[PDB]
Amino acid sequence: GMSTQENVQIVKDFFAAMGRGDKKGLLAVSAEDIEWIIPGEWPLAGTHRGHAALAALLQKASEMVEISYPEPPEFVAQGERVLVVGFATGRVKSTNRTFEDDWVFAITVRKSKVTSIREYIDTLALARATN
Amino acid sequence: GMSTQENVQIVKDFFAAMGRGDKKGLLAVSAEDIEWIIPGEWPLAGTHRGHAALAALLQKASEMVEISYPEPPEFVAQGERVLVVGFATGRVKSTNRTFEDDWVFAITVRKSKVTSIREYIDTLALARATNFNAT
Repeated sequence: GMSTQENVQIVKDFFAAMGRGDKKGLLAVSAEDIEWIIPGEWPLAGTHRGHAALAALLQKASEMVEISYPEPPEFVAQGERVLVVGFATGRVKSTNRTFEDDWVFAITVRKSKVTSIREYIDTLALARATN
Repeated sequence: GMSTQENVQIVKDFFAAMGRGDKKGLLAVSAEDIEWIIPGEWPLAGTHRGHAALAALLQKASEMVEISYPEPPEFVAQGERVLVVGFATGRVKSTNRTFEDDWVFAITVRKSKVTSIREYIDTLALARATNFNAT
């Protein structure tokens, strides 16, 4: 659908399914060829494409870091384009080092499924935290 | 919602005066208390506040980096916000090191003036390319 508010809600549902660890609900709102690009040099960095990749990224993130969001994220959206603006604090479990990150996730929804994600993050800060 | 057409044109005018080097024009669309936040550890990092700082930032950028935008950016606008999504290639003059950067500029427009800018950039890449020059 073309509705900005409906596409924002799809994005929220995507996030929430990941929060619940609802693997089936997450996939239900994700394109079979979903592409998620994470920049930098840290364990989650890379281009993750498809359902298998999405499930694997979810698990890897859960195991590698503890993350908190002090405030709810902001949505800036127009039609099928949904930009999420937020801030996280985290602790890398392997290093026990903490980090902070002001981020944007730029998302494209197509036919009501999350299709493209690119993260814009403090790659230097994440690299330092993970060595 | 409120129409964003005007805000997007102001943001386009902001870069318009930028690339033209229209000092008086660029500040003509810049709030007197304009805040521009640049993350990371490289010469342009920090929060640049006010018109003098804006001018100094643009001068310092011209002195230390060559930057190219191969394709036009995308504007995503809602409310008082305009997020500009783009891609740059560049070269750091002092080190001769090259980089590419996928970036977002998150902009707030109020009273027809750009009031806040925060960049989201590849801070690791820019630190490497500048040899971590926080100055």
